[PDB]
Amino acid sequence: SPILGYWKIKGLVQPTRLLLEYLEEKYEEHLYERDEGDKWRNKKFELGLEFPNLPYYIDGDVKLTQSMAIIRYIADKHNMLGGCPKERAEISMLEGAVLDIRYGVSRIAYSKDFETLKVDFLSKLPEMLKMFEDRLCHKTYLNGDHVTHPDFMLYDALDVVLYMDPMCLDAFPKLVCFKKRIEAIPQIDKYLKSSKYIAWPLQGWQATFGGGDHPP
Amino acid sequence: SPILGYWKIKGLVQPTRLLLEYLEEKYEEHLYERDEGDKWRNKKFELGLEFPNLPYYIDGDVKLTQSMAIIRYIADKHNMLGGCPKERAEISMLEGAVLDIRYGVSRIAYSKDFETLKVDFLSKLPEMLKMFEDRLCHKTYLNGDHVTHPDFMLYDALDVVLYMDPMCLDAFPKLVCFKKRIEAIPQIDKYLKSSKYIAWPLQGWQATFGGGDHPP
Repeated sequence: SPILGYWKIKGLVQPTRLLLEYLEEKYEEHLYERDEGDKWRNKKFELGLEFPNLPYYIDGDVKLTQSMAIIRYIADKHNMLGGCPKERAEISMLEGAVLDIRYGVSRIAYSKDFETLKVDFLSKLPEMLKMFEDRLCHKTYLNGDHVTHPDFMLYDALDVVLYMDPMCLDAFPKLVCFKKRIEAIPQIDKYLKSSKYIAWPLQGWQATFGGGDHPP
Repeated sequence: SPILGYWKIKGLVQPTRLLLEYLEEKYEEHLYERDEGDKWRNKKFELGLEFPNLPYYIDGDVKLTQSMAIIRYIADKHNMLGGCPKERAEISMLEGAVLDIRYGVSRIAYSKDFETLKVDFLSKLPEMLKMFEDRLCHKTYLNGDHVTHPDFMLYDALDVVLYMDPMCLDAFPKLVCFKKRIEAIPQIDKYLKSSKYIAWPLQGWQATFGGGDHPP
């Protein structure tokens, strides 16, 4: 059975978790507590990973690393990456555009001067969010009436930037609906209420923002 | 004839440029000089891109942005991303690990505190390069006997980390090789010697590392 290894935190894997519940696929999680970093440094080179790292996916003669390939994989198995070249780049482009947000957040999340940085960030956030609203205009999801993995990716971003600035989505009623809509999906809804859900932390614990054991 | 738009620097599009030249695929470039940041903002939105940004690829209403979605597209348009979930995900994992090196460079390159940050990057670098030296054991190119896009990514990364530290590869002669090998491919080699080759800068002209109009 599938194995998904990562820190007991949202981070770089949340989308993959949410995409997994959607496909109601069975998988076993391997999470590393805040103080268990040695446990990782021990097994790190004893898993058969050609590029050791976190997260890692292992479900047979396949042992992956890199949150994208891992997720791109889970989806590619259920033919969710696109039927033709063009479309597959459309979804890879959504993939990218979302990361510039989610990663844009972790560039300044561990910095001690996170407060001074967040300004320019949230200053440029509107423009980015705007593109998605446009994309979502006349679509149930980023790619149409069918849930694509970048959706859980965008969903993850949104939720993260709401903790940073809960007002950022007021200017975008559409993105707020999107989020609600995603949460509506039966599987998703059972996850967010299930005991496997990981509401916090967002980033690793040592992080200024989104770090720490309990939300601020 | 397709169009590739970007700054006249190696930056995020070098791999892609190689690939294109590798498949002798014809195309034209829209090169933005150092002092043309306006000309871009002038056309940023009059191109019909759903996520205005750089670099951009455009041909018959195939409008793309995000260096990864782009490169993968050219690759996919030639059946080079993989023949199945497993080999496709393997190629994505290579993508990831290569960026974890190429990007590592750029995130500490624009900092004014570069000269002391590179020190901690170069210390970690070995462990990263190593993984690639292994992958290249009993293989001609990553992922096999046939050239893939991640091979052009690692090549750019290599070429860039050698400027930062001329001796980073001495402990990995297998990479020094892989690099000469790529440069040996007739199309590639003919390119590097061509006028279309952008030798410098590596990053945005403003960058501390690999910036400036000419290399030091």
